[PDB]
Amino acid sequence: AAKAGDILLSHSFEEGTTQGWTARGGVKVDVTAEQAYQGKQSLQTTGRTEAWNGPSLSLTDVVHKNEVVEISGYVKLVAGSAPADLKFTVERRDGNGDTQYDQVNAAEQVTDQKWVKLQGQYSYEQGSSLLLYLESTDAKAAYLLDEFQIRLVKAA
Ligand SMILES: [Ca+2]
Repeated sequence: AAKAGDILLSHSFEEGTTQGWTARGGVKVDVTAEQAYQGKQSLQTTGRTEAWNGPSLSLTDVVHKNEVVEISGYVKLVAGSAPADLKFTVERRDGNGDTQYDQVNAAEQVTDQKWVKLQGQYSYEQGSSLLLYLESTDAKAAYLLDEFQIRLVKAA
């Protein structure tokens, strides 16, 4: 339906809602006015106990077969957290219904002192469901996300 260069999703978190982002694990995912990269608000994740926990977003309705997309956003650790590495991952059901974990970007070191840009391209060849999440190998890190975007690079 879309063409190269089109915005598929854009999240500033400047209204009341998490704009579809939801908890993965027994975590708390909500909007905060304490910190932001742009505007007044960002998306905050706390209460992580395992490394696979984080804020998550279904992409099932956003990304379709063989489309190349570009996923980006700005991240920062919650005040007090030690330096930790953050990346985006897509959990995908393949053609057979089997679970696959696809890498979007290399993990970047992030601190509680500055916002860091994360970005990578993504596509898939077979599958029925797609779930994006933001994770750290540090199982207890808490962190913020702002100015999240997905852009179509190449139509299918
Ligand atoms: Ca914002």
